[PDB]
Order: sequence, then structure tokens, then C-alpha cells
Amino acid sequence: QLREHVEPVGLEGYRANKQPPLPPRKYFQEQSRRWRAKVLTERGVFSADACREHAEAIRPKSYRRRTGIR
RNA sequence: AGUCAUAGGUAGCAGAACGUUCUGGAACAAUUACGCUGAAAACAGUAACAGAAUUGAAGCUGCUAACAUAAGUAACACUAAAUGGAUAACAUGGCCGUAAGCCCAAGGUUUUGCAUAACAAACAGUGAAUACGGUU
Ligand SMILES: [Mg+2]
Ligand SMILES: [Mg+2]
Ligand SMILES: [Mg+2]
Ligand SMILES: [Mg+2]
Ligand SMILES: [Mg+2]
Ligand SMILES: [Mg+2]
Ligand SMILES: [Mg+2]
Repeated sequence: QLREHVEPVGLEGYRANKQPPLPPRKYFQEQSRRWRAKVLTERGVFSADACREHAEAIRPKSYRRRTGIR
């Protein structure tokens, strides 16, 4: 609590002290899943969208950990 | 934008809104979204204005589907009996023997034969010639 409010720790810029993003929330995961199902249905497996989405899925991602319940 | 007044509720009555699908206003997601939070709630984060509704579900011993629990529990006790490193051909022992043997009928309709795994059902098999049963 003192680290949050009393000592001066969050006083630098944004480019310093920035964090990796939190992982995508479940609504956005469901939206992306629906988009991928749409793409594989009406555009095909061998499309640029499907292959690019798979290629972006295979690469690792730098994330944080959720601390709260939301 | 400063003072006051009111705000427990079942049945019931009244008012304001959220969300789902579709349509009109030319087209509001081709190449996605993803700072993770905001809001009093229903919720929001891919328009808005109107309209048409098979428009909102823990709650009907409701229906359908999937998955648990009981639980690796109960069961695998009607019988003759098995043994040799094999559901053995060989050897030993046992059981039925008015049957648990043999020949047919009704019914079934290929359930019938072949490979020391295998690639095998995709392959075979039912012969009227004794005055056999039927058909008359
Ligand atoms: Mg009241
Ligand atoms: Mg009161
Ligand atoms: Mg339109
Ligand atoms: Mg209805
Ligand atoms: Mg056992
Ligand atoms: Mg034996
Ligand atoms: Mg017969």
C-alpha cells in the first residue's frame, strides 16, 4: 500500500515503466475466433487471411499476468 | 449546479431503459480484433434514426444431447473337472449315455470352409441317378 501511494515510484515517463500488455480478454478472443471461422468458411484454408492468421498465431507473444478478477 | 422535500415492500398499477434476429434510409467488418478497462443495473468495447418480431430462461417429477456420481462398486455361483509352459492333434482323468448321442420338422436364412495375425472376404460351398419331399 505504501508502494502504491506514499513512496515516489511511478514518476518517470510512459516509455520507461511501460509493461507488456495483458492477454486478450475473453470477449476479444471470441470475436477473433468468430472472424477466423468466417474466414475459413467463405475464403478457404489456403487464403492469405487464413495463412497470415496461422502465422501470427504460431509466433510467441510477450504478455503479463492478470492480477484481478476481470 | 445552490438550498430544501421524498426514496421498506408481496399481489397489483404506472414511468424510464438494456439486449437478440430481420428490414427501410446508396453501401457501417475485403485487408479482423487484441493499451483493459467503463457504466447504477440490464451490459458495453464494429454506426445512428425508425420499423417487424417464432425477442431474453436455474426454476413446468418439461423434451433432446453430452458428461459425471454411486464405482472400478455390484455382477461375471444352475450344471460334469480338469492336468501336462497351447481353449492342442498326443497322453492322463472325469461327465451324459432314453442324453449333453444320431436323423428330421417348424423357425432362422449364409450364421457353413480356408491363413502357426493375416492384406481373408474381395474367395469358396448346397449336384435327385433308387419309383427322396413337394407340385397332382
Ligand atoms: Mg420503494
Ligand atoms: Mg425510509
Ligand atoms: Mg440498410
Ligand atoms: Mg418463444
Ligand atoms: Mg477387480
Ligand atoms: Mg489343455
Ligand atoms: Mg430348414
